[PDB]
Amino acid sequence: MIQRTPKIQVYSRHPAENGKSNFLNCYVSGFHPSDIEVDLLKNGERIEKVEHSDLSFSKDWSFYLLYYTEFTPTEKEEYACRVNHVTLSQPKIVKWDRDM
Repeated sequence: MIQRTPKIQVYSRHPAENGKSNFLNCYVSGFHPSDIEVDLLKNGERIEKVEHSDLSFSKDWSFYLLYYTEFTPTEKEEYACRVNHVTLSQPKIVKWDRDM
């Protein structure tokens, strides 16, 4: 058996073909087992509609998840990603730095 804690990155991207659009991204990388729970948060509340959830693996024991959706952030709002995994005794919350 092997288990590996996910690395978690939270960042925003504008698709170059539609630059007014903005996407909040949680990239959860290098984890095993693949069982996982991932949410985007707005002011601490789960965002129910997340339009993209893309799972892959490299080696049979290394999984990657890109969890992302369109958003419209204001300077006062706080966004984050919350991850639950067997390796994480408490849910891990990684805040969006709004300059990322």
